[PDB]
Amino acid sequence: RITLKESGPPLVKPTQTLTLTCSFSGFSLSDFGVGVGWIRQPPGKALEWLAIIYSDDDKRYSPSLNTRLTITKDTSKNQVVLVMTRVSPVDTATYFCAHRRGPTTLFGVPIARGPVNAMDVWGQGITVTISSTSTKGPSVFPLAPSAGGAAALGCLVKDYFPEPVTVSWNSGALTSGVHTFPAVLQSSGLYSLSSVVTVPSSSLGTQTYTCNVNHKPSNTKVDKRVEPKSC
Amino acid sequence: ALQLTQSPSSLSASVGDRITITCRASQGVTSALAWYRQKPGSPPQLLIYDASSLESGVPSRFSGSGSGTEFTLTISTLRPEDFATYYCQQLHFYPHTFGGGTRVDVRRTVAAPSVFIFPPSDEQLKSGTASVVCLLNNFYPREAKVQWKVDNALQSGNSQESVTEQDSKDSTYSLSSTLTLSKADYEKHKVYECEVTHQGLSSPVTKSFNRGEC
Amino acid sequence: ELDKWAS
Repeated sequence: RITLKESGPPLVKPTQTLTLTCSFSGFSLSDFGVGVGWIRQPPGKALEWLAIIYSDDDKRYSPSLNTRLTITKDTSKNQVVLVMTRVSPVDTATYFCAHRRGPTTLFGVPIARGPVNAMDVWGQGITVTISSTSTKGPSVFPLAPSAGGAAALGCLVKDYFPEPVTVSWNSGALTSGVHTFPAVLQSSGLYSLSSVVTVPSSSLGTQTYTCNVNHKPSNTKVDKRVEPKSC
Repeated sequence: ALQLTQSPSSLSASVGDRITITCRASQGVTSALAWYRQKPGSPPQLLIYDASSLESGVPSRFSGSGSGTEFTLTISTLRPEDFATYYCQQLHFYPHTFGGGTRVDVRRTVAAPSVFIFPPSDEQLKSGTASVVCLLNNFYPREAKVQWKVDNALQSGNSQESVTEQDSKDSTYSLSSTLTLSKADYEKHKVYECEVTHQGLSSPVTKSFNRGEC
Repeated sequence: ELDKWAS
């Protein structure tokens, strides 16, 4: 069975150097034609090919990141390392390493190259965030609503770092109609997310709404009762 | 570099259906093409290699065909775990480029989004920043466009948005968009509008409010 | 350029 696992810094600051390591088992980088490549995936985006190295030490890099990348292998320790210099916020993504089969051989003679046309086994991937930001708790602001139609209200969890932050409503007693959106990494290097809940509208007078926010990394816990407005 | 274009970019389906995804290359890549399925939160998984070879362990439901500049991945009888994103990859030329991907989600009837706009709180304004949020709740399909307008001026570069994963029960999506301005600039305008365009809307719907107007 | 195993 072949397995690979990426390791490295979950957080790195702009201009710094990022060193990622791929540790694998089940094959050797001394096996004929075998390769180990690196592919990244920014949040919500498509896969992007970065580089590949083979057992014979042949190496190839993405022409777009060529000057910032170096790939090397340590045959004895079953590892491949990718060094990316001068990182910037756009390099935030999940980095995967993957195995590439070499040509099939028969009594040592290559008889089929079809198997090399794919990356057949992938690591779980390692998420790397590039930001200069220091640990910072969120500022929580209300999202004030408005029988007939449905009413919406919520909380804005702004400017915190790093991920994650937990949000529930009414100590977890309110779940239906709730929508906690994935956070967005602001150009400032800080995260911000919204959590909302929709209701019939009548309950706006019977039921009270409070969003419970918890950012463990900064030891910040906040409960904010959100009511319509106008007193 | 070599360009790989997948089509459609998004596809709605139901369990048991047969679907086909296409990948076209800008230059011939012979048979050096692979297809992967990526479930949410997981790494890509090899389905087909060398354009049509079925990877060991992969269910017979998947099959690939084509060569040169035209390739297709077909799933006969879609299964629940097949609701994911699929990518094609070209390995004939360096760099070994990937397609933009095709998202396959659960099909349901078209549902226009309920739109709400939230002005910044006085609390936030005290810190010197103003965040205006727009919510598009429970809609389908996933594609929707949000345009912010301030005193009729189209906004660009000062907003960010997030979309929830398809709801397990609703099969709908929700989207949140935040327009961020300094207190100063915010206090310098009056009408803040969130214009929404969606297939479920006969015409664009616009939600707005006048700052300070109490 | 062409892949390692092309041609």
